Amino acid sequence: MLKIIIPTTMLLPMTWMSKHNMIWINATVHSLLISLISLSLLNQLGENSLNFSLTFFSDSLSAPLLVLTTWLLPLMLMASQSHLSKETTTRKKLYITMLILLQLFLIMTFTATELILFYILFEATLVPTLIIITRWGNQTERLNAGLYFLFYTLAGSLPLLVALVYIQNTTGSLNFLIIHYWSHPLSNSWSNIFMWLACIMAFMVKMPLYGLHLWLPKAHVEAPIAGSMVLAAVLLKLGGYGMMRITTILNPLTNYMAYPFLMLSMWGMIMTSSICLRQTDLKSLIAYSSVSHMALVIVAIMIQTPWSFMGATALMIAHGLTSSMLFCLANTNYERVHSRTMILARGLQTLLPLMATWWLVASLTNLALPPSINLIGELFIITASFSWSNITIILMGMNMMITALYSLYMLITTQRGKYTHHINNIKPSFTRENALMALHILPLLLLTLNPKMILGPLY
Amino acid sequence: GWVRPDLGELSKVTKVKTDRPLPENPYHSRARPEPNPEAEGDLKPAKHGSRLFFWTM
Ligand SMILES: CCCCCCCCCCCCCCCCC[C@@H](O)O[C@H](CO[C@H](O)CCCCCCCCCCCCCCC)COP(=O)(O)OCC[N+](C)(C)C
Ligand SMILES: CCCCCCCCCCCCCCCCC[C@@H](O)O[C@H](CO[C@H](O)CCCCCCCCCCCCCCC)COP(=O)(O)OCC[N+](C)(C)C
Ligand SMILES: CCCCCCCC/C=C\CCCCCCCC(=O)O[C@H](COC(=O)CCCCCCC/C=C/CCCCCCCC)COP(=O)(O)OCCN
Repeated sequence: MLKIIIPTTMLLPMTWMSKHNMIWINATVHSLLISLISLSLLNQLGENSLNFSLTFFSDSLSAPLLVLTTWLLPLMLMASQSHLSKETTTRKKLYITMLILLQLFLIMTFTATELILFYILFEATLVPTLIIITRWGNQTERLNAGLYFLFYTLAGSLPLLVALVYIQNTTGSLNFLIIHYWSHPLSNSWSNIFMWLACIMAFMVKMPLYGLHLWLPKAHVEAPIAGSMVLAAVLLKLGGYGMMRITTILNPLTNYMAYPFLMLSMWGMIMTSSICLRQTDLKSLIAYSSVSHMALVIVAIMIQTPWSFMGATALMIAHGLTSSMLFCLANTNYERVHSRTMILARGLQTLLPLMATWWLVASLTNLALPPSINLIGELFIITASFSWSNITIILMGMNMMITALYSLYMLITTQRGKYTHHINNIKPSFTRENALMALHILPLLLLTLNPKMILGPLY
Repeated sequence: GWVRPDLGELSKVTKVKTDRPLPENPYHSRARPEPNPEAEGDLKPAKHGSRLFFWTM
């Protein structure tokens, strides 16, 4: 794997010795080049994995997430190029350094053949994010948001460390291959119940599960644009990836320990979808949409059937790309408007037609329109849950209808209607924003042609 | 015909020729417990390094 990790590390000296007016160009070019290198990992085989060495291994679950992580960084740089114009060279270089460190930690996390190394990098991914949120944030609530994001995650993930070291003491190894091959059933006991809770809660808090999602709207609203996309696209998938990796040792306890979380997610999807309808903010609406989709992913993972896992992976990738696009569009609107309110600027389609087209495409993809991978993952999870129980279809259909409703409400309120009269600084959209939207959307419509690349190991 | 001992004579250490057998164990001590194995050998490099979590060296 080192052919990927080493260039990401070399991105730091490359950035720090660049000229004052050429950091963005170099960072973007070499990030894109790195993404091309990461494409080779996608060719997985039906057998075990691509066991590179004793420390790193790649599966067909890690490959799509790794490619998405490597692809996101150029988009983050193009998004951050706007509001960092009046920033000193040292602070811009520090921002790029934080982004590069985040990418490096995520890359090392997603392979992480050993569970303790996975946990170490999984918590290491928390420092650059907190620095980005609390330093380059506009509102005065970024401090409280950073505190919430830190503590909600750390409180859940601290018992996970104890559970992992206990498992190593009893089992004798935490390597995922040995863990998978030597797995033994968990007896129904209070100690095993608490081991299950410790191993699960750390990933359920980050997903997030309904009832522990309070940190997500704050972190997404107060963060800068790049922090928002990296939170919505990749950082939410860490919990689901960890849960799908670690549910291999919790059987057969899960068969009855999944009921509270299944009920919480299947009701919180409806609750957050309804919340999206009555929202005065755009970024908050998108954050709640992300919560709903991640609740569906939680249900899929807890069902634990092959179709559930395939749909979960597809929905992970699709939601990451869609949420990143939606946050990009909201940021472009906010930069001209400087208000971040849904009804303050209206009828923008008459003034910016191409951005209206991008809004329509993003809303349609979020609406789970066929044959996009959004609906592929959605439908796989729906069929798996229907096999689990015939009554889930009611909740899932209600969620689908409310999702369509709030997506088209978001489109209509900001694009259709009569323009607001007292706003006269809606300049024509730059080439940077159009290119950003195109690079967000084209991979989705391209992946809809080859779904097997994002359907996970149980394909 | 007795000669008084001079200075430094009565404080001399002397030898006694006696037929009383030398006591073999005057302290009435028990048997000393067996010592530790104190094994020996040639050192070899640690098997698979430190074996501390994910460290391969
Ligand atoms: C008509 C043709 C149509 C199809 C064209 C397809 C072209 C594909 C090009 C894109 C390739 C994607 C990158 C793939 C990287 C993964 C593979 C890579 O890691 O392999 C390395 C090798 O990589 C190549 O040497 C270098 C390729 C890098 C460049 C790819 C071509 C495009 C580069 C564009 C860069 C910018 C161009 C100039 C712009 C100004 C190391 O290989 P190694 O592990 O040892 O192999 C061991 C097995 N052996 C012994 C049999 C070999
Ligand atoms: C708030 C936002 C979400 C946060 C996370 C929510 C998820 C946490 C909920 C925990 C999941 C279930 C916990 C225990 C499940 C075991 C089943 C048990 O509850 O049912 C009965 C257990 O009886 C009673 O429940 C005993 C436990 C009563 C005390 C527990 C507290 C109950 C209310 C507290 C709720 C607080 C939750 C949040 C804390 C901050 C069955 O009796 P029995 O068959 O004999 O024993 C089965 C176990 N055996 C087989 C190993 C022996
Ligand atoms: C966003 C906030 C979320 C907070 C999450 C916190 C709750 C996480 C679940 C409990 C965490 C502690 C579990 C302990 C770690 C697992 C270790 C383990 O499994 O070892 C058990 C030990 O089990 C325990 O010791 C558990 C004791 C728990 C003490 C701490 C209680 C913390 C709160 C409990 C209730 C929380 C549960 C619901 C939380 C919902 C989220 C708020 C086996 O014991 P042995 O010694 O091997 O016995 C074998 C011989 N018969």
